[PDB]
Amino acid sequence: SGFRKMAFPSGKVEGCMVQVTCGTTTLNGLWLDDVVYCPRHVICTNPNYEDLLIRKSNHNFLVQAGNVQLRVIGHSMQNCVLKLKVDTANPKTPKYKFVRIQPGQTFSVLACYNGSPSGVYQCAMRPNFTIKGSFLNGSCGSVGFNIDYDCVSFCYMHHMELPTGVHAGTDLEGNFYGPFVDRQTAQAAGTDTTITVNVLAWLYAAVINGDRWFLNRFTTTLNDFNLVAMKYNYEPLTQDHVDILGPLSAQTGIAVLDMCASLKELLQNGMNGRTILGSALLEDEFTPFDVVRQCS
Amino acid sequence: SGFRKMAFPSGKVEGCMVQVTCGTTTLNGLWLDDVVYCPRHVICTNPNYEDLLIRKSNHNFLVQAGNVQLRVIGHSMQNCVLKLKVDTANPKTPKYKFVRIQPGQTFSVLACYNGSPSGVYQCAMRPNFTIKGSFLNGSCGSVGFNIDYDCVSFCYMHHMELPTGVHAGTDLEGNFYGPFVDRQTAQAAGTDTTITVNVLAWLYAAVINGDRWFLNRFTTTLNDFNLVAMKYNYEPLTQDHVDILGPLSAQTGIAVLDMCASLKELLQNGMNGRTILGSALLEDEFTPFDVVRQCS
Repeated sequence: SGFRKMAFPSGKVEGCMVQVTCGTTTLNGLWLDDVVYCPRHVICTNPNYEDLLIRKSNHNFLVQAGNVQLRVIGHSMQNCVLKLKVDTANPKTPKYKFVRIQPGQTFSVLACYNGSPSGVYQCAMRPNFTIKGSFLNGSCGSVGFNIDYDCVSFCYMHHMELPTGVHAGTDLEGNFYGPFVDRQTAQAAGTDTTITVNVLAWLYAAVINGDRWFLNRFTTTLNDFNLVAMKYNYEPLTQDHVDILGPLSAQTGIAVLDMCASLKELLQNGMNGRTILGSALLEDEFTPFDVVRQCS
Repeated sequence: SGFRKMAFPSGKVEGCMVQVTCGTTTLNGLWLDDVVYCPRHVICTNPNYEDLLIRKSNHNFLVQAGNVQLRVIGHSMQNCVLKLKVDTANPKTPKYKFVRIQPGQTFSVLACYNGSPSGVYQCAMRPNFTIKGSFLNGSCGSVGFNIDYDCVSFCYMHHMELPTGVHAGTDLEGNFYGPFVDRQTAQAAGTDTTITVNVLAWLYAAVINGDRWFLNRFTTTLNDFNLVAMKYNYEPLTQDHVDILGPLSAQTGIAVLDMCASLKELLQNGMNGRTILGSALLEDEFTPFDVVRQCS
């Protein structure tokens, strides 16, 4: 019983975190095999990064793994990440993949400062390709990930804070999520929407944990529900979403379109002072997978 | 910027988690130096635990650390925990302490099944000595902890789920938090209250992150505020609480008793459709320390 924002255990990622310094800029890097990955903006002091990097040498990069200095033997740029080749392969490299996630999907963030892990939390990639993280100065290069069996799938590297306080970054190939750039501009998050399939997943989590007051005998049609979704700035629900919710629908015996009728009622009338899983708002940062992982 | 429920990095605890089996009961143990700690109820099949343990031998305990079987060479009971002496000291033992926490304090939980860590999240010890965790069958023996510098302070070991779905357990000396027992009874959580100092800390976090709509020019007296606290089932605010909130008050320039006037207004009128740090409820599971750790 219970339902919490739950991160993956962070140990396998902790052993990959290092400190990268170039000039007076210090941030975090990810050390896998004999390569350290970090945001290329570490070499800034607008910019032409190819020019900036041509003017650097291996010795301009100080990489510290705990108390051990790692000698940089090569440097290159891949999109918005820097790859520093070091003379030592990380003995704690986990089995890993570089994956790009989709908006609506969740991942764990290991927030890090000066190469030292500080905390772990769960984030969702928002429809507008920002994340609502918790980052302070020095956190660039912190990574996001999911773990399956023994394999770490890295999906996010932190690069910047946008004016509204939300966060933007890249996949581990250095390609930004969303229409953001690692230079100084007036860039801002675009309009966002609520992740409908996740809200439904969380309502199923609530039912599994004994919250039933929002249930009703009605069922709606997919088309009728999607009219309501559009009105309340919710993402369209697809037949694939309905299919993905199948197992949760079966376990609870509440058909997906039956739960959609509950969600319509909640959107049109609110909660009348009640709560669901300890929240007075509809929660959209749990995927169906997240619910199945913790509720079963 | 941002404010998340954030756990400590769990790696140092992951390397201490083992599987303990006795009979047909499997649960988790904590392996520090050459001792494995686990709930004594693993030896159950009402009970007289001293009798149950006299009837056991070392060979009745199977301890598995990943793929390695650890040979049990001694067994004893300490309050509600079992101490299994094994022939191998854990090479990954961190610097650690066994500390008992107070209601209102927070800690990270490494939820574990079959000795395998599954996820990490933050919990608070409720005033009624339960925690609102996320645990499924098999999670007994999962631990709660805080980390300071390199030192793991273990404060909680999971033993049971109470009828309302909240959770009860012991410190690592085997002494229960709260009026709960590791036998079959109709025991239930007592009445709870809201942790006032934590609500105020979270309001300061909100101000630091730019939420100001609940602020006002008024200040209240400690006595007048505590009259309102009692009416809304909030814990009394003490001068020590005011002192602990000092640094956050200074950083924001909002005196504690000024923020107390905001909290009084919020309790008496609600939020009028607005939110604070993404919540439509007053959040009480962040301590002043938690706020200072993530906001600074």
